[PDB]
Amino acid sequence: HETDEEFDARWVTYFNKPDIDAWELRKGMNTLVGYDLVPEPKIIDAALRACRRLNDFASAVRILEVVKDKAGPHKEIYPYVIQELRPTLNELGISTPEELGLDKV
Amino acid sequence: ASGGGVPTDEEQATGLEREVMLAARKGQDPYNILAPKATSGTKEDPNLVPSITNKRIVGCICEEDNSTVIWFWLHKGEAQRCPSCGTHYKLVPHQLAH
Amino acid sequence: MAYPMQLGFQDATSPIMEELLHFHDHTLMIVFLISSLVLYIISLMLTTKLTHTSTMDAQEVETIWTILPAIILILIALPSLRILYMMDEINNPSLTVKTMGHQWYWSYEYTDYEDLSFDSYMIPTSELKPGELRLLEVDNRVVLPMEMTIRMLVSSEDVLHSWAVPSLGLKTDAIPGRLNQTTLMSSRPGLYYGQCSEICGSNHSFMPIVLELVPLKYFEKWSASML
Amino acid sequence: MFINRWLFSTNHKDIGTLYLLFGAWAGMVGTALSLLIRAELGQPGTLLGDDQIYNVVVTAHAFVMIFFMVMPIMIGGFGNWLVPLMIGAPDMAFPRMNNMSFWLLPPSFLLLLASSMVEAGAGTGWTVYPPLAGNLAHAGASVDLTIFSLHLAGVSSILGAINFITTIINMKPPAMSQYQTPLFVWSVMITAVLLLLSLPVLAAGITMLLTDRNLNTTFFDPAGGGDPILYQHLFWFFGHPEVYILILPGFGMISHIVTYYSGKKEPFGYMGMVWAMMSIGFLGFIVWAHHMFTVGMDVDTRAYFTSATMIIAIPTGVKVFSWLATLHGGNIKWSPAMMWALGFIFLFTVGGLTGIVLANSSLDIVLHDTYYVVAHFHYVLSMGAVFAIMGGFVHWFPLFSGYTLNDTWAKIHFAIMFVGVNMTFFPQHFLGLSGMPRRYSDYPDAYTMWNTISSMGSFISLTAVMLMVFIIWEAFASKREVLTVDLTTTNLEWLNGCPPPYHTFEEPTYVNLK
Amino acid sequence: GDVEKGKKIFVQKCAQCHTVEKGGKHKTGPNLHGLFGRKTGQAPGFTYTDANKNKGITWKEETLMEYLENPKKYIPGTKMIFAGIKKKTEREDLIAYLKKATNE
Amino acid sequence: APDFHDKYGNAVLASGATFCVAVWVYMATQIGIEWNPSPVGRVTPKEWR
Amino acid sequence: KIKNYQTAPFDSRFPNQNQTRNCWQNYLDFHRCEKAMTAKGGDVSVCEWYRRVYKSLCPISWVSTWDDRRAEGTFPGKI
Amino acid sequence: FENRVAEKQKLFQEDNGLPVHLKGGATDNILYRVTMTLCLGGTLYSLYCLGWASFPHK
Amino acid sequence: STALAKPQMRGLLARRLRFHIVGAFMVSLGFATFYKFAVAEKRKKAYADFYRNYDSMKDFEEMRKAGIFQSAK
Amino acid sequence: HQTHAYHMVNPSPWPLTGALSALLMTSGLTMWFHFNSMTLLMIGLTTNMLTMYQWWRDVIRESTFQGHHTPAVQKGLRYGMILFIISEVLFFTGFFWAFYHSSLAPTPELGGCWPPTGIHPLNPLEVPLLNTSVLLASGVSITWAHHSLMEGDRKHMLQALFITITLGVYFTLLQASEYYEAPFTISDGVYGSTFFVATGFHGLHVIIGSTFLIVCFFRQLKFHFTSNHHFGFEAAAWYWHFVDVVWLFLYVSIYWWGS
Amino acid sequence: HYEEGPGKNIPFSVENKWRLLAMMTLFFGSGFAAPFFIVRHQLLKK
Amino acid sequence: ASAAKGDHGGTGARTWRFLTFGLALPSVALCTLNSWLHSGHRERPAFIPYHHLRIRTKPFSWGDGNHTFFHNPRVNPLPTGYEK
Amino acid sequence: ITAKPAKTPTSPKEQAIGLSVTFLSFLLPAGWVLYHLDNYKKS
Amino acid sequence: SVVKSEDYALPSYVDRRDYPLPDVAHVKNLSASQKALKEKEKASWSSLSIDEKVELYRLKFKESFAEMNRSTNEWKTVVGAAMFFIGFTALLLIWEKHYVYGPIPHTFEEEWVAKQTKRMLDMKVAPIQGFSAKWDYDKNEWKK
Ligand code: HEA
Ligand SMILES: CCCCC/C=C\C/C=C/C/C=C\C/C=C\CCCC(=O)O[C@H](COC(=O)CCCCCCCCCCCCCCCCC)COP(=O)(O)OCCN
Ligand SMILES: CCCCCCCCCCO[C@@H]1O[C@H](CO)[C@@H](O[C@H]2O[C@H](CO)[C@@H](O)[C@H](O)[C@H]2O)[C@H](O)[C@H]1O
Ligand code: CUA
Ligand SMILES: [O-][O-]
Ligand SMILES: [Cu+2]
Ligand SMILES: [Mg+2]
Ligand code: NA
Ligand code: NA
Ligand SMILES: [Zn+2]
Repeated sequence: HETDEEFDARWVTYFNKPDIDAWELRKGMNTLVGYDLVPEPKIIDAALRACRRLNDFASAVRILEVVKDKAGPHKEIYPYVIQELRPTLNELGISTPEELGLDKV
Repeated sequence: ASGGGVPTDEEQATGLEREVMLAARKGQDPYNILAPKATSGTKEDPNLVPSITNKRIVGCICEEDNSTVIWFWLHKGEAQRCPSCGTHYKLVPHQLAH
Repeated sequence: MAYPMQLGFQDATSPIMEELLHFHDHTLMIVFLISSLVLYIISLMLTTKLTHTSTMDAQEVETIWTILPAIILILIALPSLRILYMMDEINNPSLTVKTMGHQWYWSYEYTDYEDLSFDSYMIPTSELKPGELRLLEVDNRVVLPMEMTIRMLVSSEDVLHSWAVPSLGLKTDAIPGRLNQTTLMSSRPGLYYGQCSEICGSNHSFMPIVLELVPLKYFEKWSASML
Repeated sequence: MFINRWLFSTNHKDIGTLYLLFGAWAGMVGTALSLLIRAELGQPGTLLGDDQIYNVVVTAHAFVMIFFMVMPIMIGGFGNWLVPLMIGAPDMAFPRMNNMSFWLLPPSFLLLLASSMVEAGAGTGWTVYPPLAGNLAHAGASVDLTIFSLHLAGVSSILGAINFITTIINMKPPAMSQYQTPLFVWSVMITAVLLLLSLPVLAAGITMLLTDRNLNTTFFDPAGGGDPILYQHLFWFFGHPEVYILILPGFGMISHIVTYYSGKKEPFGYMGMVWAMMSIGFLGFIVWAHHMFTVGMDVDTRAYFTSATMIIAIPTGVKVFSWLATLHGGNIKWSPAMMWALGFIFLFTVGGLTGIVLANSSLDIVLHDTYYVVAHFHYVLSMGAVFAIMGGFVHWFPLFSGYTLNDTWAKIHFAIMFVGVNMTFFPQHFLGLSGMPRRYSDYPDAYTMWNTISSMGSFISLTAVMLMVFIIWEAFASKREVLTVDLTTTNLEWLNGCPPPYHTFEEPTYVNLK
Repeated sequence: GDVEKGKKIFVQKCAQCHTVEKGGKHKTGPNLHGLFGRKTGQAPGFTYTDANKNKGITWKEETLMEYLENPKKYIPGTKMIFAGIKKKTEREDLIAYLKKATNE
Repeated sequence: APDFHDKYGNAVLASGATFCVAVWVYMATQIGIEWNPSPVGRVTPKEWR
Repeated sequence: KIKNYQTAPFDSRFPNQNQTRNCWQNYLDFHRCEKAMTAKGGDVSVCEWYRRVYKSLCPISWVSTWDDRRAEGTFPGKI
Repeated sequence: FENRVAEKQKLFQEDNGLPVHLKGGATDNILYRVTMTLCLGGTLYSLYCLGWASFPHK
Repeated sequence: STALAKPQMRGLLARRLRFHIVGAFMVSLGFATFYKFAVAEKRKKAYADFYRNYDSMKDFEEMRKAGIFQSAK
Repeated sequence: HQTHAYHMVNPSPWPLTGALSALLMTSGLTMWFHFNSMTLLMIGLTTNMLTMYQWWRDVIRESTFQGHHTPAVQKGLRYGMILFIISEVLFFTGFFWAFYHSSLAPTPELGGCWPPTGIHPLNPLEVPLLNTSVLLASGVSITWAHHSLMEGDRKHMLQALFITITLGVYFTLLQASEYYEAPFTISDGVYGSTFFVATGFHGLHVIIGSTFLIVCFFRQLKFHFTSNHHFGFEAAAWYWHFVDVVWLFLYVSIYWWGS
Repeated sequence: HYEEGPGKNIPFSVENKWRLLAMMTLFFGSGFAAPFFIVRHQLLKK
Repeated sequence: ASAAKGDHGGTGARTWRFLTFGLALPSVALCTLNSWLHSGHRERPAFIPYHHLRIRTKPFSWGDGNHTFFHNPRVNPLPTGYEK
Repeated sequence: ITAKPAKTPTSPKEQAIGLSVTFLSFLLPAGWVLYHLDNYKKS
Repeated sequence: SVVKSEDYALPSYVDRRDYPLPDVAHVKNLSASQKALKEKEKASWSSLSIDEKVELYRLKFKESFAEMNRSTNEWKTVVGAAMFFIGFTALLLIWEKHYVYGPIPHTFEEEWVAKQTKRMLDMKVAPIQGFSAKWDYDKNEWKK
């Protein structure tokens, strides 16, 4: 077994690969949401930057949805993650699901 | 205490039994009687999956002794990857019509 | 006998039937513990949006759920087997009474001293006296002394029957060619009913057992009058 | 064309469809028989006649539900449809023998319906014990027709067992070990081994009954030195494995349903599930005399049978906890099939626990041959086996047919059935504790209230069964063709589309050894 | 013997296959009005075995005493299915009841 | 767009429960079913001998 | 002489629920005893205990069947 | 005896679309027809015997 | 305007299960005594109090006077 | 065109005819037992033979003539025959159970002894000893036939198989004769019951096994078997061995120990 | 060869939903009716 | 055991033939002689109408209903004794 | 599971027809026999 | 799309919480302005309007998380319909009482029950807990 830190570092490295392809982006995210955790902001940051290298705006918004979804009834987790991602969201021009009205049922 | 009169498979085997027999002698397995051995499964060294048609179902036992098999259609053309472990598979022509 | 809307066992009339009530209370408490634990755990599994869908390791939690059930099973088996052996122990009866199943009635033989025997047939509904019980009364009751250990021997002269009296904790199959033994001891005087408990054809539902438990001195007079 | 396809089949899918149709029709027959029973009991007094015609109905109810409904649907229907598809086999090992296992059942059922039409019927109980079933107390052809019906169903299932075992051992892809086959495959294989070993013994025992009835043998007749209790040994040596046979394929289906609708790729604790089913199949051979605790056996024998019977709770608990551990962390989809499977888990548990109460020979003296046993076995058969069948049917009906069910209707169907079966059998515990015997057409007055309530329950289950017919009709009437199915990576049976073509796996799957 | 004792024995053991009154229809077995002083197998329009037809004894107290003890011993081939009544005294009472009842 | 449940769900629930209750109360009480309830606290015992 | 007889005592040779053989053994013991006594000109009343035990335990129809069979020469047990 | 299996292999592999139970020639057809008539006639006779045995007429 | 604190983000399902599984036990054991104290213990006491001074002869004399027996008027 | 090695069987009528013959035989035993008539029964035995003939004929066409029995198909048939024999063993086990139950606890109706009063058992050292030596010798001669066949020797395979069949026939006539001479019958209580039903079912299985050997003998005369591929012959030898072992258990249990 | 696909892999036609209704009705309705008619057959016997 | 035997340096048919003719058939010939000596008609038992034998609870479905299928008049009495 | 639109949609009224017919096929024949019980019961 | 009949073998679209990035894009065939928008997507996302962003999201995915997770009113239909069918069952139970069942036995008449209850009490049926235990023999009434 590895530390939390080592798990997070491996995932950050995974998404930071410069030439990550779309298959790998999908596989990484669909794998990661199978775990009992909400991913650290530094992992989501690396995955959003991969979406940018892949010219895939829609998947960036979807990744933010799935973070909110992984937190279940712990409603304090997603506002904290968004806060921490703000500088990246601004740099990359990523609108949150809320800013797009995609949180309305 | 002995003489002959009993035909051999070589003389008398026919149909698919004979095709399996002749192919076994040449080290060939057109009717999928043996398990193929995996390659390293990389993009450069994909598992080669013979098919007589344009797609075939692959089962991937991603780690040895997994009881769960991951199944998917492999299509003709560029190598595809197991959705669980990422190992690469590529469809190749049957030969199989022999 | 059973009474309307009854939930559990007929009141015990013998110390062994008392033992069985407490043992059933002990077992049913366990059944309720396990069934409610399962229902609670199911609810728990189904009431959260949190997920974990990746592979889960099965070698730790599996010990508990193998070993805790084993322990529970011994906790049931120990008092269950105590009672089984209690019911089998040597007793020394003061009387032996035989019953033979027939299609569809019981005969009784009391042959320790005299050749006493008679038949015992269900009272048809149209002949019940006022206040008597439908399907349960008979013309000739099985009169027996109370507070005495009695050896009951059970057989059949035709098909299988089964001689039962729930109050006393008794049920002994009646098998032609075979002589099965059970022991009966009532703590109280009274009337105690049972019903044929092996499918025996057309009138299986209609060949009940009625014991009449009375002091030895009354049993004697009644026996003499039955000769 | 029609005759070649449907009477001369050598195809596992069409033969499985035949079994499903046969089992569905038999289920209607079983249901009608169950309503006639509960109508007779639904008020005090005699409705039909005496115990002869009443027990002809009770005996047929049981043979029909067991031999013509549950086994054909689970093993012939889901087994044939699913087992080859789940191991990527092109068909069963013996595709023409498979067709004979099917075609033996209509004639077996005809013999059963002949037994009830001639003389006064075989009012014997489904255990068929002599001397009641012998030639003096049941003179004439009924019981011999019943024996023959069991011989054909027996042959059908023995040859089906040989076919499934040989198919599951010999026809996997060559890299796939037995520890890579799905739990439903395991469950059918283990059921097959139980059939293979237990039905010939039943066959020997009912042949001895036939020869006692017609050739003047005396296996079971004390006058010639025979023993009625020898018949019960032979019967129950089959008859306990028989109840595991009725549930094991249900356990397999439940592991698939619970896994699928939890959004998991696999059941929790796969090797524990295989171990538990093998442990249950083995232990199910050494416990039969718990059906004979009042016959007059020695005390040490009763102590052994008590203890050996309870042990089966341990591997069964491992399966129930492993299903809960499968739900744990799932993305729960509340489909009708999942609702069947959740009801199965709780209700089978309740029925298995009252079986453990019955395992104690001391208490069983007072519960044997009373409604408490009837409550026990309907919780594990009319809820357990039946719920797993309905869950499997709703789950796989779009694979077999190519069409989807209306899920709202199917949920409505589950709710009605849930209420009916519980209203029917729950009160039967009170009736058994308080002494009401089995196989009675009438009861002392005190037992009225629970009999009344239980019969009302049976009518609610009838309404469910009628509704089920309508739901299948609506599906075929509307023709919503399946577009996408999820989780095909871990559910190979779906990967050839809905319905799959007549021939599948003409080119086998490719699986590396690695 | 005792007539009403014999009435009870007849109700419990025979009434289901026999009727006693002048009139009363044949059931599994023949009607019994006029039984005594008379030959066997003679009740109008009942199908006897040849054993019962051709038995050649006259029913009276004496011959009914032997027959009721063991019917198929006395009439081998009989179709009457009834084991028999062991007690002399119960046979006496059943006969005294049948003596009265089968004749008004 | 509202679905079938949106449009009719309240009415199916209200009417179904009303119907179910009325017909079961009616069947249980109005047509002579013998429930054989307990005599305890209800029956006055009477001389039978 | 040892009356006071309430019923047949517990017999450790037959300690189980099936008592068929207890009835049979006592029945044979009574008849063997009595034949041997008559043969050897002796008593017969020494056989009484066995008669009391079989009479207590044995169904009346068994006894009476076995009695008919001894008088017939078809009793299968050795006496 | 002479080994004539090659001739039979040729006959049973001939590409005429006949199922194996008819592939031997006209004799297969006759036997098949005899078997199917006895099974079907027999099953009808068994149904007749059922209806007969189902009522009493004595 | 003040940052949000970093919350717990890992093993949320496991934390939930560890909290509630205690309660599952307590409710099911929980019922614990209920059957035990409300049903079993009440039963033991009912039989002990019934028989503590029970008089089988007076019980029989009451039944005999009520006319219930065939053997005893 | 398939790229697996398994056999897709042509649609066939024999399963339905086999099923129907089972209806006719069973309803035929019913009519024979209760309605004094042998007609249904003889139709069913007729259709049952016709069905077996054409079914196994077709298996021969598929394998010898068409080449469908690849090693994977042949292995499946191995399993099928082993499982079928296992089910026949459990069938006999029921009769042995019946035999031991009755003989270990003889009832009073029997005289409380085994063999029952009035029963004079056969002498296990007379014809039963001979039957034993006949089936054992036939296990030796069938093994000779097997080795001759693997070594390619037509003539000695046929001589050895011929001897094996002759011994099975000899056993069958010895047994028929012992049945006629036996002073007890099937109606002689539970001794006659267990004795004739257990040895009678065994007799039937010897007739079946001998017929299978006769089929192998005729297929061998026609050169069907190669020195490496002859599964019909091995299935008939396994069945023959099963038949020999059941006799050994009968001979030890019923003739020797139960005499 | 045989027809393949939804509604073609079954021994009954689903071409017309009302014909289908009639067939299903006779199918399931005959199995459900049969035990009532047999009980009646037995009662009519005596 | 081994018996007294020997072989595994060669070819099987020849050995199994040696066993067939040198051991198996000689054994059958000895038991055949042994039977064709220690046989001859055992005298017929002597009739006792025992109730556990000659059971008739239903007539057999052949003959007059009272004869067993391999009935032998010399040694198989009917329920009423030996016949003809 | 997703599906294509119904090829031959079955409207509320057609469902009511299918439901009704199905219930009647079960209830009428049984209802007929159970209604006439006492007629047969005349031995 | 002339993808229809070999289609079951092709990768496909699913909306599921636990599979956020499906194997294919929801929209298969793009219009000209959607193709223009895919090309614009290769430049800075800050230059995209909100409407453009929602459009790119809808080319890729069919429903948002909030849509695919919404709760529904289905349980009302299912519970109310189950109650309707269970209420219909009571109609059948009425018809059966009216036309199948005859007379209940005479032993359920009020007078029989009053006398049978006394006789049960006189024999002390279940005098420990079950029945006569509930009778006060001193005051000659049911216990309160
Ligand atoms: C599906 C069919 C089925 C199944 C699976 C079972 C399973 C079991 N049954 Fe049952 N049974 C029948 C169907 C079946 N039964 C039928 C038809 C009859 C009557 C036959 C006739 O007379 O007609 C019958 C009769 C029968 C009898 C005879 C009673 C009598 O006639 O007097 C007994 C007695 O021991 C018995 C016991 C058991 C037990 C111990 C199990 C066990 O397998 C149950 C094990 C399961 C559990 C215990 C629940 C899950 C476990 C856990 C959650 C772990 C924790 C539990 C504990 C620590 C206790 N059954
Ligand atoms: C020569 C040795 C070879 C044995 C074959 C001989 C011919 C008869 C048929 C054999 C079938 C096998 C066993 C059936 C049971 C009974 C026959 C037992 C063997 C036998 O042939 O017993 C004879 C009596 O046979 C009788 O009743 C004969 C009555 C025949 C009635 C057949 C009953 C059919 C039984 C149904 C079988 C069902 C099979 C179940 C299938 C398994 C399902 C999975 C013995 O003759 P006996 O005069 O009584 O005594 C000799 C005194 N001199
Ligand atoms: C155990 C499960 C079965 C539950 C069945 C309960 C459902 C009842 C459905 C209706 O059945 C019908 O009822 C009618 C009466 O209501 C019957 O007509 C009968 O009664 C009519 C009026 O009294 C007469 O007009 C008819 O001629 C006479 O047959 C009719 O035959 C019968 O089909
Ligand atoms: Cu006697 Cu049931
Ligand atoms: O059977 O349990
Ligand atoms: Cu069991
Ligand atoms: Mg019983
Ligand atoms: Na009733
Ligand atoms: Na070989
Ligand atoms: Zn993989």
